[PDB]
Amino acid sequence: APATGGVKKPHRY
Amino acid sequence: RTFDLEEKLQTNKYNANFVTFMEGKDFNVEYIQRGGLRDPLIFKNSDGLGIKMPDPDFTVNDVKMCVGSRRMVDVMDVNTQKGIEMTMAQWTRYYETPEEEREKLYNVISLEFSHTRLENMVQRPSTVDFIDWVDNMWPRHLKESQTESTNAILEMQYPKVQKYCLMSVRGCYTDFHVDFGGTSVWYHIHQGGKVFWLIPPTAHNLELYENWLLSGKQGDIFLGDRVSDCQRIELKQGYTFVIPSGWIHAVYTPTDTLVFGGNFLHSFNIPMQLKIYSIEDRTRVPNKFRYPFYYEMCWYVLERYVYCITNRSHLTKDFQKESLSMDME
Amino acid sequence: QVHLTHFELEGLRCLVDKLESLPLHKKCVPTGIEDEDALIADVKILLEELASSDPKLALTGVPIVQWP
Ligand SMILES: O=C(O)CNC(=O)C(=O)O
Ligand code: NI
Repeated sequence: APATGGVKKPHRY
Repeated sequence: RTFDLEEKLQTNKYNANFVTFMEGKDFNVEYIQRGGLRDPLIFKNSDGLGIKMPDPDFTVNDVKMCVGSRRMVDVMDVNTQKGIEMTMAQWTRYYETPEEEREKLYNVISLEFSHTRLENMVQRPSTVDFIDWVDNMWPRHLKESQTESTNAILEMQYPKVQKYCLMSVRGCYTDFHVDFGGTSVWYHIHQGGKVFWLIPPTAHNLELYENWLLSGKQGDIFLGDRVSDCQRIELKQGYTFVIPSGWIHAVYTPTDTLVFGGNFLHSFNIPMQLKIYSIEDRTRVPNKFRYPFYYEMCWYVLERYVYCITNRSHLTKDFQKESLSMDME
Repeated sequence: QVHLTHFELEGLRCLVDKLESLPLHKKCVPTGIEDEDALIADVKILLEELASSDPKLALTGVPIVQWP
């Protein structure tokens, strides 16, 4: 549950 | 998804030519000064780029052993474009499962492997080192202090977005987006191949992109059909691709593929970087999907230009001493 | 005396206008920066001074910002 940053993903449908 | 991906791969209508085909020798700082890195680039061979990559037959299990079996990795479910997480041993199990036994189609595009054994096996094009804000602007003693190899934000000492490994099975699709913070991307196809659709970041196209994001119909509207000019182009094994700030792109994977790639901000297209950041603000993108420490970095950029040009520092005394120590190494 | 590209001069002007106009809870001034208002002031001066950079002389092939 640590928060992350710099995750590459477009938006969900 | 209600549009037909197979027709988007087969049609001849995405016939714009936006990409410049370059030799590595010619991709240098003078080229960036002259052209502002405004054009997508393809390097059909790596001569002159200064890249380094793993053994040609490197596998996903090899990536696993280098980053750790128990490393948590973000995975995309291709059908929904939603994220999930598993460990790298679980991902490797999935990737090694024959195609006909896999229940779902998953893609990994977000394994950042700096500060692992894999990091020294991959080097990006030398020219990127001369222009990336991380390497040139962020206080060096903070970047050097990073120990954590995951992207946990509490342990992150600089924007940890330089070196990613993408592992994509045949059929993977990543829908249109702009990379975070208006970063530019470099992308090297180590094994396999990719198909990109590219849309240029004109004001009108960035307005369409933002409205499409706010509509929530991304699965219904193939964005390359909404614009005046889109280019679909295939990247083959061994090619290196550089995508400029702002470019709206989607990607399909026609064969099991391994890519090494990464993101960078630079000083030659800051207006577009800022434009993209504000689209993410208006569309309420969660911080986890954004460039870490973006405005912190922008403050350090201003300070570096003033120091380098005028010798006036706006860093604290302690930060100045940390820098001077590193100048004497 | 140094020549910047118009790419940089236009971008630094956008960046100084951007950071100056963010409210305090969004400004994100980082730990190493001393007086960010004096920094913003120095950037504006420097941009005036560099405004007559020559486009050909800016094409040096070496970035203005590099470590010593
Ligand atoms: O390779 C993929 O599936 C997606 N890649 C990207 O969007 C990228 O590298 O910027
Ligand atoms: Ni992308």
